[PDB]
Amino acid sequence: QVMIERLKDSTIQISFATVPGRIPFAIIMRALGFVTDRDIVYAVSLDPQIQNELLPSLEQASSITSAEEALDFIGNRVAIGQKRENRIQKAEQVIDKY
Amino acid sequence: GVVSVEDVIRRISEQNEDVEKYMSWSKVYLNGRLLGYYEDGKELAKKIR
Amino acid sequence: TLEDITIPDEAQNEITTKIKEGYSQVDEYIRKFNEGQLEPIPGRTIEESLESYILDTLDKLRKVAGEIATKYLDPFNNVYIMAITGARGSELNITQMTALLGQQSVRGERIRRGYRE
Amino acid sequence: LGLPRLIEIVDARKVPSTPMMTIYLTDEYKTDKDKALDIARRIEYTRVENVVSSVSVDISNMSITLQFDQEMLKDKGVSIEEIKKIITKLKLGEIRIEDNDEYSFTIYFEKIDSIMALFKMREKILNTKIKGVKGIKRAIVQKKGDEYVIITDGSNLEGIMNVTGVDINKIQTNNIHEVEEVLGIEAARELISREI
Amino acid sequence: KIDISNHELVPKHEILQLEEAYKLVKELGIKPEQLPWIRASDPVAKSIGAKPGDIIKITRKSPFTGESVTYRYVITG
Amino acid sequence: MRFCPKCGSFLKVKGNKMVCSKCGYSDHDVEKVILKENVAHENDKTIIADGETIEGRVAISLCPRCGSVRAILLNKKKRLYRCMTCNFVYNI
Ligand SMILES: [Zn+2]
Ligand SMILES: [Zn+2]
Repeated sequence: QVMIERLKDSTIQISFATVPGRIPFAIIMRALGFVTDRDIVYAVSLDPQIQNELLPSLEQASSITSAEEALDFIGNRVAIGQKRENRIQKAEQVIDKY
Repeated sequence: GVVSVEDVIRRISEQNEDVEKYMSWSKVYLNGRLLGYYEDGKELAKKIR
Repeated sequence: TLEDITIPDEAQNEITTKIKEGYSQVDEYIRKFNEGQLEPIPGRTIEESLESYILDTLDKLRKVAGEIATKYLDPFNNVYIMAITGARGSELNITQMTALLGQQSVRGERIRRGYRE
Repeated sequence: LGLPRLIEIVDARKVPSTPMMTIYLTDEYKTDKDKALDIARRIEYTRVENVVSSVSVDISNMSITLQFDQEMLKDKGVSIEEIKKIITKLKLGEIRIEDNDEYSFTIYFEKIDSIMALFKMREKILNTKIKGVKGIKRAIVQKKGDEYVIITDGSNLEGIMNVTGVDINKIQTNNIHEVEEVLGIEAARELISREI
Repeated sequence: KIDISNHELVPKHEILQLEEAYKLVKELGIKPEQLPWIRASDPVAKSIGAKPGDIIKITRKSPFTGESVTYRYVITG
Repeated sequence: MRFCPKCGSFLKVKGNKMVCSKCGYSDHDVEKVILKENVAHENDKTIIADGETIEGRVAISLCPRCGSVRAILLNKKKRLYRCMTCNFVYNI
């Protein structure tokens, strides 16, 4: 089961089974190969009114700039307390199976 | 006649297609998964039937 | 017997005319709603007051039809005896068996859940 | 009502699920509709969002624009000047209000930086209390005989007892613990018997 | 702060003289603390100046006899 | 909403310019983005419960049992009402 929420902050958070917390929408989108903000925005919708509501979510993930950083962010939840080379592969093998 | 999502995005970005052109187009779903865009969805449904 | 709950043809004609009048009233309410000339009830939105008006009109229609059916029935048949003396049955049962069932409701509202609109 | 209410009564719940009061007025406020409406107006708890018709959040200059419903603003007896005064007293910081119309103004936030804090300020502003006694969610004026009575959706015995024009020897409540704390135990048991 | 003894839910409270309370407890065959209790901090107990060890005579309204008399014993708290 | 022609990130308004924080791009075009939310007060007015009909027999009256303000004036001479929520019959 995959659950998607919208909060009072106008931010979209993703939450599925094998991860304890809520992952921001743009962070989980960057781990799937959507690197730029334009790609995410135009993948969501073509309507300007619809895509103007993604601004709070984009800035929450302004720090993350590449797929590897997002995978590290996910692995920090999936496998905390180990080197920054098995976290990435653990996140990759969780996001591809569950 | 259904144009995929990636094709539409590439047409808008790589070419100079107007976004307002595809805002009047129908969305096509297959088993709950967005499949692409189509101009007049009513006659698409009619021809499928 | 089955003639204790059967009304003549003139009673049915009167009930039909009353039903037509009630439907005309409901149509007038709907037209006023469509033209923006319908006043709401305090604490409720429009399209929620229209439902209340329709329900009131239909309840009054059922009551009037029941009165007509009672008027054109024998006051000494066995169903009436069982009702007035308090053995079994009420006047709502006689109205539903002889005049009309009326409006069906689910949790106080008309039947709405189904397809789109 | 019914079995859940009876269980609430016999289990001695501190606060009911649906509190309620019946408020009687003095002889000079007794038979006037305008005075009863004024009392109901000044006892009902009102927030800022209860009189705002539209909220606009601007990212370019970090400004929040508020639009007010004229009919609601008149019904609550609230004016824009006191709303501005109330907002000025808030913790927001260094702000700047400018009128955009006769029923609008904008808070310009000459200091804030991000959008998260802008939104947090927006829901902080929209939840600010304007007037009313705490706990009173809705007040209804009812005509019983030749008298006008106020029916309340919340409960506050101490607060309502201090309001002008209230008959304090006839006030009713369904909260038995407030009645025990304010009036004593014999009143509490009389109320228990009445409720059952 | 506010006078509440005139409320319509509040029955009449009266402190009972020591001789009358003694006669009552003798003719009931009980100890004073076997009556229902009232706290010294009760809003109506303070209005009449009741101290622990007293017995309060309460007159309530009844639909069967009109007036009904009840006794409470003042405790500490 | 605008995006940087090189980095692809969104552009924010700073003064008369829209600046990309990651690459430092700038432009002469300014586009204003606002988020507008609407609040509806259709049923937020103050209720006055006098047993007077509005349309037909529909009156505004407080039910002693459940507390709804919808009633049907069954009879004017007796002031007889019926709640529309719980069918309770009462007198006001
Ligand atoms: Zn850039
Ligand atoms: Zn009711």
